[PDB]
Amino acid sequence: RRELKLLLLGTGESGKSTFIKQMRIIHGSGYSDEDKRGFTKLVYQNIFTAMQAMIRAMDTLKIPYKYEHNKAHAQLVREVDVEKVSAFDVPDYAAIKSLWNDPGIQECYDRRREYQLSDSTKYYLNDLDRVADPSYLPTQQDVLRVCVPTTGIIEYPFDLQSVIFRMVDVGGQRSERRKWIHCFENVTSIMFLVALSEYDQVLVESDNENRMEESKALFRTIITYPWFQNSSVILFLNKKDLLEEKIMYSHLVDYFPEYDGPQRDAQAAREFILKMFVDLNPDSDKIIYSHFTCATDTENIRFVFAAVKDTILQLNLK
Amino acid sequence: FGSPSPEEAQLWSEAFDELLASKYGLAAFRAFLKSEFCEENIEFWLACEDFKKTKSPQKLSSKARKIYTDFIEKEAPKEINIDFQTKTLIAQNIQEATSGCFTTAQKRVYSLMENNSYPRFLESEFYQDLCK
Ligand SMILES: Nc1nc2c(ncn2[C@@H]2O[C@H](COP(=O)(O)OP(=O)(O)O)[C@@H](O)[C@H]2O)c(=O)[nH]1
Ligand code: ALF
Ligand SMILES: [Cl-]
Ligand SMILES: [Cl-]
Ligand SMILES: [Co+2]
Ligand SMILES: [Co+2]
Repeated sequence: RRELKLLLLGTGESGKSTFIKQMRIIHGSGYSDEDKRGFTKLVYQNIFTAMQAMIRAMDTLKIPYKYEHNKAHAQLVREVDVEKVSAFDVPDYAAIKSLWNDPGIQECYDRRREYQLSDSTKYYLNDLDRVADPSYLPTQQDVLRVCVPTTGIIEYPFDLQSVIFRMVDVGGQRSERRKWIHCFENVTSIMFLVALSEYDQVLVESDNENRMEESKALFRTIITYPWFQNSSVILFLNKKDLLEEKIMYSHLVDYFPEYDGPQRDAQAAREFILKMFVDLNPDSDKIIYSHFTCATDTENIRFVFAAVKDTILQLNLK
Repeated sequence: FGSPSPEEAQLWSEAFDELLASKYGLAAFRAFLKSEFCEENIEFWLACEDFKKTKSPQKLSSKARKIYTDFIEKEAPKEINIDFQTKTLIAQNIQEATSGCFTTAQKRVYSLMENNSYPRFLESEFYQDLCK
């Protein structure tokens, strides 16, 4: 029992809990055929929430539904107790299906950068048939995609061959950052997640404040902490897949006018993103290890967390 | 006294309400949430469950303020993890607060425990020992 503690820090929804999920899959408790059943209800809740979100965006943005009966459908969806949902109704299936395929909702969906909408919305609504089946088992990939806010501070210990890594999931939101104090003692390494896809969104916690400008801000502060001078700092530029979608119509240059590189390139964009973060470092002797990740892909993570194992060992063993 | 039988405590697995029904079960779950620094969700929910039942438009307006400051106002001592939307939705409603002022946020916070802290309570050693 040689134990090393690791902090998963990052703003809201950078993909911290998803990482923990992937730990459990690669080196841990496993998600049994049964285990999976437990999530169903939340996948349902996610679906309803996302649609409830898009219906407000229709009001908010004054986007009209193409088919007028979709309003009374949206009315029905409006008024669902999302917690009391346990089964998936045929009327509610009809209502959502109908809405999702309304071109007004689709227009509203296109403009999700202008509002709060889970990144997993499309993944679920397109496989709504598969979900709505009365004998529905969620895949493991379904589970990773689920959006469940983390509140407070939770220790998730995993025994790798040589060592027991003690991982700590925290709340990404402003409200939770005052709590992070409670897990700062005795830290071998920070693992700071950043949603790459966040360069054009605004913050859930406040109106009209750029999400990436937040992360830079936070990263700098964390780095700056003196009780972290002997901790290894590993940066994860996450949601790289969502970046490959996003950069082909939302132009980084309009949010970060520094960017002298070309448009419509995932790579050249993200290399710039990385530079931005590395530059926030004051300490010249402190070297900042990084990675580009998609947290919802297990085969990808394994070549990172096998790699990051090797890094953290070499640092804080020999 | 106050102790629950193992059978009694096993029932708390059925659903989140079987736990909350239990006076002790509640005490244990709070203790748990303290251990992970998010007891503010359960206090707030409890705070709402009383407010909901408040009668006189005096208390219905001065409790309205008590809750807001404790949980909603930014940098509030017990600030709960919720959206600027919902928080503002409340802010405005508080001048002439009715029973259904926080009930939006109450529901989210419940779901936020239901789907998160509650499962973990169940996988805790304190609980599993209690089911013996
Ligand atoms: N497409 C995609 N979705 C992701 C990725 N990482 C996380 N997500 C999703 O984005 C949401 C954020 O995950 P979560 O771990 O809850 O973020 P946290 O709040 O910081 O823990 C979840 O719905 C995840 O399924 C990614 O690399 N690609
Ligand atoms: F925003 Al999080 F866990 F930090 F869902
Ligand atoms: Cl209908
Ligand atoms: Cl219908
Ligand atoms: Co109809
Ligand atoms: Co130095």
